[PDB]
Amino acid sequence: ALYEYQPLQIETYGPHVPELEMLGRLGYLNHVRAASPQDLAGGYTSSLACHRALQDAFSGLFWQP
Amino acid sequence: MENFQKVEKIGEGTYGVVYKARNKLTGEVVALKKIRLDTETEGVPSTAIREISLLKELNHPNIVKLLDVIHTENKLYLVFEFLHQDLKKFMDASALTGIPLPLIKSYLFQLLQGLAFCHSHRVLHRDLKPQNLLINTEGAIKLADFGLARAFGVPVRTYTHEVVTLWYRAPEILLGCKYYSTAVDIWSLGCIFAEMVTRRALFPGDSEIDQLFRIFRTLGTPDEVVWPGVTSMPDYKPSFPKWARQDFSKVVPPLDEDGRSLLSQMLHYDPNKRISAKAALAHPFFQDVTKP
Amino acid sequence: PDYHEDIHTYLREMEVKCKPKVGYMKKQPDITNSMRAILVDWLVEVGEEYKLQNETLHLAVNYIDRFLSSMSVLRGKLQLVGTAAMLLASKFEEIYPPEVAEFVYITDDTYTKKQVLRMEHLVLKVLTFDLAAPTVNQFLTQYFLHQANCKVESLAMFLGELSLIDADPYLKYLPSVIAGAAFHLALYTVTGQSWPESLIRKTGYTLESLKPCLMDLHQTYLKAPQHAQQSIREKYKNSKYHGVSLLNPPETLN
Amino acid sequence: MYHNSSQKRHWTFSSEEQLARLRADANRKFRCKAVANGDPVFLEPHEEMTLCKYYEKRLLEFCSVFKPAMPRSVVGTACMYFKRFYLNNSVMEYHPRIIMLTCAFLACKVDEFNVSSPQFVGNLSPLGQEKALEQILEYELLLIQQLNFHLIVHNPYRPFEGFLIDLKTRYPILENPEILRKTADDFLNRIALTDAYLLYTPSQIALTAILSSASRAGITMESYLSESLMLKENRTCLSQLLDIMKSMRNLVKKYEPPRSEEVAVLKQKLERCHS
Amino acid sequence: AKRYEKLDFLGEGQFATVYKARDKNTNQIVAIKKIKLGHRSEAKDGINRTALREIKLLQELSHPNIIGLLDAFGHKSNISLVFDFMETDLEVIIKDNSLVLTPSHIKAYMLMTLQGLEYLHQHWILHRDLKPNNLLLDENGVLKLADFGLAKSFGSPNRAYTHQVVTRWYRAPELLFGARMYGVGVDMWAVGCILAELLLRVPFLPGDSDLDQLTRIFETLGTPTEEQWPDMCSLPDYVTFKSFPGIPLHHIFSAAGDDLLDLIQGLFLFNPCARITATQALKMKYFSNRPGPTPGCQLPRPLPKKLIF
Repeated sequence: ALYEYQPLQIETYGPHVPELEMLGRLGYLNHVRAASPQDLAGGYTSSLACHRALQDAFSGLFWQP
Repeated sequence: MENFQKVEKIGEGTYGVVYKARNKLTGEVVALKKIRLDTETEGVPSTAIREISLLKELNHPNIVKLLDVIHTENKLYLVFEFLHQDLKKFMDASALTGIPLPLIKSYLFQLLQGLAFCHSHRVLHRDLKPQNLLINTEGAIKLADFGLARAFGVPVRTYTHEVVTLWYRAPEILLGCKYYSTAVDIWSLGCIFAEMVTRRALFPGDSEIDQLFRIFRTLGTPDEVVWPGVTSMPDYKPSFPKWARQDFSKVVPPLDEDGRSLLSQMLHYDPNKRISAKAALAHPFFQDVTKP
Repeated sequence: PDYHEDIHTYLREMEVKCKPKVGYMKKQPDITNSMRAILVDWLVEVGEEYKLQNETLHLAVNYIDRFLSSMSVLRGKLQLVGTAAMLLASKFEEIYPPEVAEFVYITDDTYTKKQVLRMEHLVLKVLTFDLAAPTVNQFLTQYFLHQANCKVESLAMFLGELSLIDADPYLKYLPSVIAGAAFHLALYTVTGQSWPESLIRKTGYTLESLKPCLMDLHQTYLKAPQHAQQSIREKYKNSKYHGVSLLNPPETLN
Repeated sequence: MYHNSSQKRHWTFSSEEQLARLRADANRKFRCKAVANGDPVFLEPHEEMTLCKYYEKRLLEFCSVFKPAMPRSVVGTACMYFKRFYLNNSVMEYHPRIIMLTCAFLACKVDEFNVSSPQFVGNLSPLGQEKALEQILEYELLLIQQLNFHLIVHNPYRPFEGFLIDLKTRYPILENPEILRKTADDFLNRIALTDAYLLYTPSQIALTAILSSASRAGITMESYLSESLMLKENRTCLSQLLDIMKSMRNLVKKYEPPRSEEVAVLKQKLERCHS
Repeated sequence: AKRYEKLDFLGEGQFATVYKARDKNTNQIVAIKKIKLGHRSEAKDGINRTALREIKLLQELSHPNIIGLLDAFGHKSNISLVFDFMETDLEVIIKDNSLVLTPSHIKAYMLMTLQGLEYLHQHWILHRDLKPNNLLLDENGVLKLADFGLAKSFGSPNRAYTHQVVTRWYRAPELLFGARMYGVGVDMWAVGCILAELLLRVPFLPGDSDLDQLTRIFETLGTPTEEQWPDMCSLPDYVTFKSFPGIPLHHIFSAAGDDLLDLIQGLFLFNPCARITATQALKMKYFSNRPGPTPGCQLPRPLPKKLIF
């Protein structure tokens, strides 16, 4: 039985968050602090911070206890 | 076994549990280290064997006394004289006011006497850090925690897993030297001397490379003149940045001329040229020592 | 170093307290000198197999001699005593000792792991944790600083190890005397020189004082090829020790 | 993440009636225990609530002056620990001063704000400092146990920043969203005083603060919810969102700060209870 | 508390003592870790920070391939953590030469490791301590990532990162050069090393110091230029090395196929931004190719001379 990839399906109860690779395409990266060359050497990009902030903003927005 | 009453649990290391306990027949308070010989697939830990065997022979005022060893089929008890606190806690508490200079000199004199006694008995402490130096209320300081100690009747190999913490590691160890020597203890003592004087770690590196670069930045990047044979060491790289030594007038401002000369001799790059414990005891820095 | 003389003096003082009882062999109702020789030879072979240092072997032999000096052991438990002594020496001296499983395996599972652990506990109880024993290896290392020929060093080490096999003539000599005699013999064999004056002033041993152990060691060297135990020579045949085992002993010694 | 966190699962309650029931149960339980051990000294639940409000303000003022400067996340975590702990326990069993010091200690440890114990007690007579450290060390595990070992706390600050980024990117109707920041921050602080942390998600709180600040400035962003958040497809969800935001605003409106003299009287009563 | 019957001993160490116990309520075997107090210097810190880290991170995760924290009781002095009982780990399987790791077994182990890691990184958490002895296994052949004592959340620009790196054999080169900001690459590199171990039964890059570890990395894979690592020289602990040529990957792993070689190359890319992620790794053709992974139930389960006197 061969393996087939299936994406994680976790309900966030909120608005959809754009994919990480598209963040600079739609212009989100225009409003975050630029990464230092040291950060890029370590592998830290401003896209990570932008995606984290958006995901936290839209998480559990439509949920009721 | 039943002669001691456990007052409380003091610590819990890699192999044994340490209690503060009381001797029922005498009333003296001791530190009882219990190592359970059960649950061990190899028997007595080799660290405990080396510690007991070396500490039995080291009878000095400035070394923690191993009063008794109780050996049982499944438990092993080590009785030490109890000292309430270590020098690291004392330095943390006495920050922002500073340890008095006479106290620092007396502490260094006592530590040097203890280390010289250890070295003349072919014993290498290998773990000289402020957390392992225990003080009492009478103004005395003792070497403790002989868990990494080794006898060097034959040369001792360097082990990556057993080694002092980063801040007090000597540069020869950082560059991958094959064998230990007595000069690593002197380097650690010099680092502790500087930390006591300036209330902060002399070389507070985050990693091995960072620690090496901090040493290079303070004392200058070594070359074959100041440290012969340095370029042949296993971890030496030709491309190390060439910093210049900054004079000891700023690394340890409060120290005087004799203190600065002693610290510079303790912090020699060359292990062979580094000052010894007894030659350091003969220094003019210790012309006026009195226990406070 | 400035502590070197202090270390030598401490070793000279400490070799007396760690000296095994002389003549304990005839107080043992079961085991004898020949069995001890086989045991020590097997210990040499085991140390070779697991790549242990020579200091570990010297310490193990010292522990065995000290342990047999106050306890009586049946001939079936002698190898267990040797295994426990070697394990203790490995724990004290090696950078990391071999596991107990390897030790019980090297004796083709003659004894269980529990027996090995209990006998190690018994040896520790008998010795009272006094395991930092001066050896011939340490005194030879101390003496080598007064030379610098590597062949002489290897041959002196070979003779010092040969002194371990026999308990009859060598158990009455301190390790310092044996090391001095071995150094003199190696110097005479390779370079033809004698006991250097620096060593006389350092140790206080003249030629006359080293003479008895000197002829004992020379006789041992002469009859080494015919000796029933040969793992020491096989150990020193390697180029790592410069192959000094297959050298030519001096037929005379003046 | 919040959407599958322990805070959502176990520490977000349907209404204020649940919170009142839990606090009344804690008070009555302590009264029963005290009367079983062996009458006008016990504190009613509202008095306990007033004392808890006062000590939360005290914890805020303690964290504001902390050296080195505490990040906002640590302060939010400490305040949430305080609220959760006194949801199920009574002030007359554990003094809120030790409890808030322990909450700050635990928050610093959890949020990776590395400070040693001497630095922590230096922010407080030295003898009182060592006594305080002893009490904090004693009460740390009790506080962890009463939190059900749910230590990660989700705060509204990161959702607020994410909302600001989204507004700058996809809402050009608003010229400069940054001017909305300061006022919104003030509203957030008011939210922190009420019980809204135990009733709503952090994203809801952040959005409520942002839109309240916008409405105070005379700007309407109904289109931002309807269009940018795609809520015109699901009108019911938009309705619930507006009701939740209105409930939060009313909760802020009805909040009454503790009175000084009443707090002093109740402090004397609680000190007598602990004596 | 008092609901567990200790019935074995599983190990000791610098941090915790692990034994095996019975739940006495559901009659299920669990593992209890008692957290030691450490040296007497660290006697006024309260609860251990590593224990708090493990508790707080594991209480917010629930995946088949991540160890579960069943309970976290504790006496007011000693705190104990209760986990599922796992019989072995990957290190035992790697070091055991009696059993043979077929390609399907390796694919299974890698697949479960990557699924757990993808779930982990989706929640903005880095494990930071990946090695074969932290990948536990049970009787049903289910791998679980354990030992979350170094794990930390990433994404926030705060530089709370204070060392706490894995054992140097699996440390990524950007961590060896002292990076303070990083992402998922630090996990992925370690994964590659683990994969290499599974392919050779010995550690891939066994250095004895940070400089020696970097030397071994650059000798095996070639010294990176600025084309493959654009900002490498900006790292705080940067040291210039010789221009080693590097060994071709198919020479190191002679039995590996082309898809496996592509996966290994992706896992060992010097640029941390270009290094593949767990999601990208799971989508590679290696995993969907024949043969499929081994089912969890079928995974493997673990002179001289006598002297006569």
